Amino acid sequence: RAYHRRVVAQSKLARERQQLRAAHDMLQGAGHESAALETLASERDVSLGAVERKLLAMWPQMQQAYSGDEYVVKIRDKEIRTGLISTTLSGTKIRKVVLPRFEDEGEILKWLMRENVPGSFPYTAGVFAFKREGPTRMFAGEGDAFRTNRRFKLVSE
Amino acid sequence: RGPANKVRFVTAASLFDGHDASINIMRRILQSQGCEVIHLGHNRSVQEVVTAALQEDVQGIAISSYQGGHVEYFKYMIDLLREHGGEHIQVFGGGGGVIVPDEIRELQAYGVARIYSPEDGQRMGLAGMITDMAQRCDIDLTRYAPTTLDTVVAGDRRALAQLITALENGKADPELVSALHAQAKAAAVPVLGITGTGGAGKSSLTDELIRRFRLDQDDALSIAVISIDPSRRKSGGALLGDRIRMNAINHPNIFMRSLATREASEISQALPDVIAACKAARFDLVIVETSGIGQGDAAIVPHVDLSLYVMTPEFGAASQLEKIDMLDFADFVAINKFDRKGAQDAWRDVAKQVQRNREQWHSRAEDMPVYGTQASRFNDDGVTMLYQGLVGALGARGMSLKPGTLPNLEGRISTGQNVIVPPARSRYLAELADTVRAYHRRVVAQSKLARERQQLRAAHDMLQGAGHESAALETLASERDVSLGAVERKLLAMWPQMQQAYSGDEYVIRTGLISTTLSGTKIRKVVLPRFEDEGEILKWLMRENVPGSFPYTAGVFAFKREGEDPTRMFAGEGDAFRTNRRFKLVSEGMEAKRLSTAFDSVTLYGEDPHERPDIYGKVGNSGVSIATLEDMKVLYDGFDLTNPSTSVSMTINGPAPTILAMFMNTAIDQQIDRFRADNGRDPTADEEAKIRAWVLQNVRGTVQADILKEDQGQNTCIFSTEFSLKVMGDIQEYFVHHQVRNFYSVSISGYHIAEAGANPISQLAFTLANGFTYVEAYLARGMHIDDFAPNLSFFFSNGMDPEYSVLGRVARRIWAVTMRDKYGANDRSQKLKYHIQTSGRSLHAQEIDFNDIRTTLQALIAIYDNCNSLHTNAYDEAITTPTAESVRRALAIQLIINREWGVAKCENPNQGSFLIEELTDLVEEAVLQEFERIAERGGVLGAMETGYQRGKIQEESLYYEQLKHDGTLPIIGVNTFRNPNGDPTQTLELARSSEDEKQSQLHRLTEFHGAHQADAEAMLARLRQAVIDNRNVFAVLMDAVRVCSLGQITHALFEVGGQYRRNM
Amino acid sequence: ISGYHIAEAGANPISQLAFTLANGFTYVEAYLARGMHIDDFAPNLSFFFSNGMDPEYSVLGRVARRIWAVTMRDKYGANDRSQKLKYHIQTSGRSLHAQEIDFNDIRTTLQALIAIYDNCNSLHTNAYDITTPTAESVRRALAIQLIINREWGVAKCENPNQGSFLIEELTDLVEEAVLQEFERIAERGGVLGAMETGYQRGKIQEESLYYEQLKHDGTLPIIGVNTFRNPNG
Ligand code: B12
Ligand SMILES: CCCC(=O)SCCNC(=O)CCNC(=O)[C@H](O)C(C)(C)COP(=O)(O)OP(=O)(O)OC[C@H]1O[C@@H](n2cnc3c(N)ncnc32)[C@H](O)[C@@H]1OP(=O)(O)O
Ligand SMILES: Nc1nc2c(ncn2[C@@H]2O[C@H](COP(=O)(O)OP(=O)(O)O)[C@@H](O)[C@H]2O)c(=O)[nH]1
Ligand SMILES: C[C@H]1O[C@@H](n2cnc3c(N)ncnc32)[C@H](O)[C@@H]1O
Ligand SMILES: [Mg+2]
Ligand SMILES: [Mg+2]
Repeated sequence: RAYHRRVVAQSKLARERQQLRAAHDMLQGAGHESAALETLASERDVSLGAVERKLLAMWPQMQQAYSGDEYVVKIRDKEIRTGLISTTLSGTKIRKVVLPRFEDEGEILKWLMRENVPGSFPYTAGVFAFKREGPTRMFAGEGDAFRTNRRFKLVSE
Repeated sequence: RGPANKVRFVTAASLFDGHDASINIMRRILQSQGCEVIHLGHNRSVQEVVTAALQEDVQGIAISSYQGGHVEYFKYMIDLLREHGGEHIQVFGGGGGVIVPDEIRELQAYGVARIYSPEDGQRMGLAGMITDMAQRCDIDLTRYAPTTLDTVVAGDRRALAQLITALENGKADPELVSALHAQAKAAAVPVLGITGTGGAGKSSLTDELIRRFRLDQDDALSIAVISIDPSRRKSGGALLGDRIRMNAINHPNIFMRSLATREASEISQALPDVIAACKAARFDLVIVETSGIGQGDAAIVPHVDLSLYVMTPEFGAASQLEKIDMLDFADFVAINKFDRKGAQDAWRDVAKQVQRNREQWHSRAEDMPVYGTQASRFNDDGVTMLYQGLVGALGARGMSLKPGTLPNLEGRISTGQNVIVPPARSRYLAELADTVRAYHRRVVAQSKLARERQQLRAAHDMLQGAGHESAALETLASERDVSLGAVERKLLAMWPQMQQAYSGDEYVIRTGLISTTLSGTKIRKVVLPRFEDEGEILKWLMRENVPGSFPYTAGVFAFKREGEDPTRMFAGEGDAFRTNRRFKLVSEGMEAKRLSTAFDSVTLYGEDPHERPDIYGKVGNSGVSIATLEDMKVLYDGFDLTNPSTSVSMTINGPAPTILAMFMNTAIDQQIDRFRADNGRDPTADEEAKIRAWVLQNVRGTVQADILKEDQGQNTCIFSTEFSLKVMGDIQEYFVHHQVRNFYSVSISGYHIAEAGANPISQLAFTLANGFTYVEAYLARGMHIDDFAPNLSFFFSNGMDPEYSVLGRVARRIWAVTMRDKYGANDRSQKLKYHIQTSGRSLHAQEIDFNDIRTTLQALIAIYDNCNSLHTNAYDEAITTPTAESVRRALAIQLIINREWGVAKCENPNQGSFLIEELTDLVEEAVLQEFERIAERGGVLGAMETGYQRGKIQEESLYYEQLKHDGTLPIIGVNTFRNPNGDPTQTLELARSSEDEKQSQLHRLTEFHGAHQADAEAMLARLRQAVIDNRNVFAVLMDAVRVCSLGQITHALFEVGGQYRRNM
Repeated sequence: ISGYHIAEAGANPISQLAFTLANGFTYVEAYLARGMHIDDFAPNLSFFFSNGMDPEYSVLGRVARRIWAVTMRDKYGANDRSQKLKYHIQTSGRSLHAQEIDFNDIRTTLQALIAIYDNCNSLHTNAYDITTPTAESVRRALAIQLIINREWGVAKCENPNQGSFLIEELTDLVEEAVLQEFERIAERGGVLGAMETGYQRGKIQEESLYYEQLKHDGTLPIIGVNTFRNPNG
């Protein structure tokens, strides 16, 4: 419950912060240069937590990742490319992981904290990035140890 | 290299069978392997196929029979072939799961070469089957050719057909050849050559001219037709597609042979030999059709006595006519497709050009042998005019003919002033595409405004909370209040009030919102978004409002019906008595009676049941056999059709107006009987009039009748396309006049288009396009958009493809937006209601238990996406009509989802989903682009003219099927995860028709006929006069079905409405 | 840590999920009080749930993952491997009946679907049959997963649940419902203190009876059992 209270508060902050800087850019586009807005904006940069600030910051980079046809990620000294697209008979590109198209940074942060993509805290949509491709266990147990073993050896041949 | 010999095939679908998806992908592999294929198309009797194969002198026959009655059908064919010198011709068949293994062994033992099961297709592969089929027919037929002309000259048409196969292959003796030409010279028979540009209508015009010859001369003339189509030298074989357009050649005095060019030329290298062969066979007239010739091509001229150049009004500039060699030699010129734009100006250019080429300056340009014809139009006066001219010319050229019985009219130009869609509105589909895209552009702009407006006032409130009051922000805010539209401003304003409505436990006229689980969780019927951004709110409210609000993306109604579930099970087997049992079986335990009627192949083609094995074997199979009004009454006995909780969905296309008239008469007669019982007396003339009128208004149900999809998808069109559309409008006009506000005049469908092989995008696009065509058709016909649009029903298919998940919601939005913005119709018209039926092709004969899994998933996304009506397929889908046990499993799928399934307690679970919204957008745009592709082909009608839809469907069908056998596209139990046993479905129970039931229908028919034997001829005459005098056809049908059978009515209309011309 | 038997005994999805997470947390507290480190046993902890027809089952796994991840990070300060809750889902066997056994494949399909949608780690599918597990019956059960994973179109997407207004609201509701149940067990002396009173056993038995009641009541429709019954058998 405490975590969710934080999501609400941090969202309101991230939302207000965007609303301010948005109005600031619109005023300068009309001529009026009121930095009084910026003072309230910078005030909410500190109000936002460290983790929350980095979440929103990585969001545009996050979008470009799940956008393409592949997912390039380098572990150790090599790399691990993963396909994102599965194409239908009609020729439609079905993305493995579909990202939200919110403009409100309040909704973005709210979503990133409550239900991040698969493979990211709090792992709501899954604990792994992408599902494993290709896992059926072989259950056997009857009679004495000899019969159960044979069934094991037979199935797992 | 292809085959060793010149291998020829005759391919067709069985009698009253529309299933061409199978047979079409076979004639494609046949052609590619190097076989000349004479394709006959769908709906072919044994008499038709056998006559064809015998005249063409082919090695093999390929038939697809999915309607059943195949055992009787193929036996008839085998018998008929042996009886008329065709024992050596091998017959091949296929019907998927319909033809059970026992019947295959029986038919193959009877004489059929091979019949392929779906399991055969898997093992052998698509190419493997055709290879096996071709290798069998790789034989030399020249050994059967006559050595002397004795047989041929005597009148033997079979010997003639074989002599041609000898002459064509050059295996004919030189002394025989010269002896043939010698007698051909002394024969002195006229030879009419018909050449022209590709697809101008050479075949269609030829058929019509022959029909004129038959009507005018009482079938006294013996006509020989030699049609030539171009051959692809790559494969080796060709697609001889001229015979498929010929409907008037089915007669003993008519003979037709299809020849491939067998060169890069527009005439067969042995054409003079073939012509001479027909001349010696004592024919009264020989007609020769060439292939698509260019501007500077005219090789038909030296081989014929008279030449006819066929063209379309589309020839570009008027200077182009000076480049056409054929305009310099042609004795007659026929400007076909005179319904097209600029036909009159086309005639005045061509006429003046022919006048110049002949240097007849002392004559009038209007006197030149240039004719304006419309072969597509039944009994076209233009074509008749051309005929009269050809007669006069053939008469002077030594051809005895009796004084004609046809209207010896005067003029050179057709007066066919009928139009379905005016050329001014030709690009209607493209406009609709623009309308939708324009709407979305507005959503983007209005969102940005609403977003900015909020951001400003938000910052304004935060500044005043800190002290610094800057009214400069407010100036920009008030600036965007005006920028926002009136409708958009009210949308956001009602949003907080909207939230409070769907928040509580009731919707205040009060409706419950909450369904509580066993765990005690409150599952709201409609879940609203929790956005803070007013930009997202407005964006959502404009793109996907709640169910029951524009653009009705999540449904056209606020909440799903309380008692009447969307369930509506397709049914039909045996006679009207047995089906009436199945209706009561499905609708048992349901207060709301939702019936869905399936008719047998014979009724679907407007024919009466008959003793001939062609027809008899199909009676009561694949659907209920309905032939008379009395059958229709029995069908719905015990069902109050005028009851508000009872709706009937008849699936009928070609004879739909006739069947509808039977249904209406039944619904009326029910209330007349109900009155006679509640008062113990017959209603007075005034009382009955009030009753009859009331029935028409409140009767609830749906008739399919979508003819646009018939040409494109289902092939149940019996009359000419233009005639069917004419009568369809008559129905809608009848409905408007009598205020039939509950019955749906047409179920604009795409299920059939999809089952033929079209992917979800093509299905949805074509179907909406067809629907919009009807709209444009009725609008150009003088009906208010709000008068017919609420009566428009839709029908779709749900398969496994991802797009099917959002098919319905896309259809609803595209309709709602266009109906509002483009056509300016009211709310009732913006609401697209549709029926979804699970994909039948997605179910297989192998491991039939797996089909219930697929049918479940498909049923799910239909209910999720808030469909209006749902049909569920049985597990034995591939093999038989749903059994008693089988229909309950199919019926349970809906019952379990609706009642047991937890997520289903929510009515908009799709909404919000990132995948669903993105897919909805993608599919929508994909459809719009397809609209534009059809629009640049002359609209839906203009595209059908080219066979664009049919071409695109059959291509996609092949692409899918190539992958099914391939393995690239996994199908569990078919191409992967096979059974270690290898048994596709022991002995399963089948839904065939009783012998007694067939005899019952025959006896009931002959009894009905005897009852109204007096008024029969008189009524049918009135019906034809209704077409001639161009009155309302359906209005007469409302009386006609009382004294006439289905067959009588259909065949009567054939004399005055024409028959459908197949389109490959 | 299992919760299959708890649900199979009659517990509704809320009770099942709550008790199971509570049991898991008990093991955590148990191992911690032996002076052990949280990153040493938490990655080895596996879970085992049931998927029935109830609406809550659609979001059961995602709720379990979030409650675990948040608590393991904030409360116990464990690492990433420990915050990740892996679980096996097995379709409800109770939900399948002896009457009209062909209908069971329909229910088992729907239950298998929401498991895969909600990105489960391991899935078992129940046969249509009552009788012995025949090799034919197990193939129909095994085909359900094969068809969804390979043939089903929506399944090509790995997060189709995300975004859905219903799913997100249900996720929140179930989560809080579980938390309240934690508090009910906590005020009974923890899981062990509750077992001392037979609180879980009592509550499960109470819910099993309530289900079995509405079933007989005709209030909770079961196709082929209390409605749409076989006209021949
Ligand atoms: C697609 C389809 C339709 C489409 C037709 C589209 C079209 N243009 O062809 C639509 C939706 C229009 C339709 C309508 C109807 N259909 Co239908 N349809 C089907 C369906 C789903 C598949 C048939 C198909 O095309 N399969 C694709 C082919 C390529 O594959 P296959 O059949 O497995 O064939 C293989 C081998 O056998 C071999 N083979 C097959 N034929 C041939 C031919 C040759 C020459 C060769 C060499 C090989 C070969 O090639 C394939 C290799 O894999 C079947 C059910 C099913 N899935 O079996 C019902 C089915 C055939 N139809 C049926 C019925 C009843 C109808 C209707 C009459 C219903 C009605 N009462 O209104 C209507 C009207 C038809 C008409 N127009 O006259 C019933 C038949 C019942 C019976 N005969 O006992 C079926 C079995 C469905 C059912 N269980 O109710 N249909
Ligand atoms: C041969 C190859 C295989 C095939 O082709 S099989 C072909 C199978 N085809 C079919 O079964 C087609 C079935 N479809 C139809 O009959 C129609 O398209 C249709 C519209 C779905 C019929 O559904 P119905 O149940 O009759 O619905 P309806 O719109 O006519 O409703 C009648 C009036 O009742 C009210 N109503 C219905 N649903 C409501 C709701 N949810 N909330 C509030 N009011 C509602 C409403 O007043 C409506 O009338 P209106 O809207 O005032 O005009
Ligand atoms: N709009 C229109 N189409 C026609 C007319 N006559 C024939 N067609 C169509 O043109 C197409 C090709 O006809 P076809 O006889 O095969 O031409 P051919 O291959 O050159 O001999 C078919 O779709 C016909 O229905 C006509 O008078 N008007
Ligand atoms: C075209 C589709 O229509 C359905 N269909 C065709 N005929 C019947 C019938 N008599 N009963 C039920 N469903 C039928 C099948 O599901 C088929 O695949
Ligand atoms: Mg032609
Ligand atoms: Mg031609």
